[PDB]
Amino acid sequence: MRIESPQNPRVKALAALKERKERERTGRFLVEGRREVERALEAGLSLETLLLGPKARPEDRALAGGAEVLELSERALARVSTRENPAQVLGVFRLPRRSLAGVTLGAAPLVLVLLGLEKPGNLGAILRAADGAGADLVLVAEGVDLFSPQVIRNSTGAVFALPVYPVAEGEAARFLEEHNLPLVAATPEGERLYWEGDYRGGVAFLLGAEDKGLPEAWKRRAQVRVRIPMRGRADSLNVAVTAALLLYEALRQRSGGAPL
Amino acid sequence: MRIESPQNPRVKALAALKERKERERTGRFLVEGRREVERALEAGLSLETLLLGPKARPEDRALAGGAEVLELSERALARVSTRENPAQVLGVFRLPRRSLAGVTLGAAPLVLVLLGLEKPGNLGAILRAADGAGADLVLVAEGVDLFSPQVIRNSTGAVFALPVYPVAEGEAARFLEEHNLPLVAATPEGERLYWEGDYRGGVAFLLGAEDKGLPEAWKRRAQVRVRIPMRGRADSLNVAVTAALLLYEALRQRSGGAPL
Ligand SMILES: CSC[C@H]1O[C@@H](n2cnc3c(N)ncnc32)[C@H](O)[C@@H]1O
Ligand SMILES: CSC[C@H]1O[C@@H](n2cnc3c(N)ncnc32)[C@H](O)[C@@H]1O
Ligand SMILES: [Cl-]
Ligand SMILES: [Cl-]
Ligand SMILES: [Cl-]
Ligand SMILES: [Cl-]
Ligand SMILES: [Cl-]
Repeated sequence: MRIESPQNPRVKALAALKERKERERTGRFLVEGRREVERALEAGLSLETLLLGPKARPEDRALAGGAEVLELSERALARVSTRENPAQVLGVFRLPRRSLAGVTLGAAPLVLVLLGLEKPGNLGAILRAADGAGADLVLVAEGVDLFSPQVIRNSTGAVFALPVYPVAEGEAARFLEEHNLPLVAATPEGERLYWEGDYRGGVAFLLGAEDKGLPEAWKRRAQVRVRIPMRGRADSLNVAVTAALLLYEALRQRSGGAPL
Repeated sequence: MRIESPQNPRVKALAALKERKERERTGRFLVEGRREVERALEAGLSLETLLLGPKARPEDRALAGGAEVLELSERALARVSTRENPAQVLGVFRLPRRSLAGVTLGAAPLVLVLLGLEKPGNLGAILRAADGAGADLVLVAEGVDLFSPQVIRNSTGAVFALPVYPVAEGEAARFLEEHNLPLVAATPEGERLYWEGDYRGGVAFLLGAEDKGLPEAWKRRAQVRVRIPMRGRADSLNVAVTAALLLYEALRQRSGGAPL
């Protein structure tokens, strides 16, 4: 009924999911935290195993929906957790099958295109901003991991309900072309202030990665290049901050505000 | 001169500066990174010792301005550095004697008031945005360390480029009153959208910390409470993201934009 040893074969296997290689091998991933488990369930992900720590609430067990439930000791729980302070509720979920083929957009979508691999921390924060501003689609680089403990924790589970898709650059470009999305490249030296863009119709914002920045080919194909002004001698802002600024400017305009 | 061994007593002394207690004891702090050293120098901070790694460039030596110059070996640099990949330019600066009493504001200041201690490394991010948006003053919590390797790195040196003062709540409240500054409280349930505030005149934005939010008395005292809309399931954004959105909304209005 209650797994006590951190050396239990079941506990070692659960702790193994901390590695992306193991998640890919098993086709499963661990969602740590009551709120994140709630979000995965509500997003429709399939719960395989519910994990309950010594201080779990009675309601937590009722989340199982017929999945296997495991009670863990503090020691066993600490082994499985990626937190300094382990959550009392965790769930092992099945990796989902999703693609862009199932995406349908309206006449004026709000789209974010994240090019390159971002520093850890940035994707989760971007996803939080996209959730807040109500982006209709987020494209990320192929091979970006949407199921790491890091992105689950840093997005506070926002990753699960958001329309976010890792896609190869060529297919991303074709998808945007096929849906006739105006591309707006965000770059520190862009010729237009970002407030002067018109985001009341469909827009796809293009953002580069913290180091290399936006690839020259993407900058050129965009119809507009916009900058966020920097009044100090700082070069650039963090990419997640930039994403939030762009998304909420679009929301301002869509809420009745005029472009500058 | 050249310092080769990690065991050289100067290297141990330089490495000791990683601790706040030692910075306080010596009246000195280390600034790592060419950009960060540039900002510290441009802020008028006193450079006592310039540190150059094996791959420093000729212009770096000319930053010294009469300060002692030490050429560190790779291994000596590794011990002094707080980074995985050490910077090639670092500087030991004198801790400045600053008081909020010496601050003078103009007719239309943009002020940020950060109440309570924040998570690492929210402050650094906030200061990057404040630098970018042209904030005139940032008030932070009483115990806050503005000279840690962490805040220097996370702010990319913006902590030097802005007036930032750690103050108790009472001192912040007195300062704001005596400058007769309109207080705008940012809170997820604020009665107005943040775009609806008028920030074309002097304004101080109030932001609370993650775990608490704003003290009720501060919220009540504010001229207006404003929300950033959240269109998804998440209730709140990260405090640093919120600060950037507020600051750049103020800049938008000061750049010709109208309140929504
Ligand atoms: C080099 S930082 C990574 C990306 O963030 C975006 N970014 C950072 N700062 C700004 C800025 N001031 N204006 C527009 N985009 C920015 C750009 O898309 C960049 O490629
Ligand atoms: C980090 S979440 C808590 C703090 O960030 C600010 N904050 C976070 N989200 C919002 C929001 N949607 N609207 C206004 N302020 C917010 C508020 O000032 C709060 O004190
Ligand atoms: Cl609850
Ligand atoms: Cl992340
Ligand atoms: Cl243009
Ligand atoms: Cl340079
Ligand atoms: Cl910080």
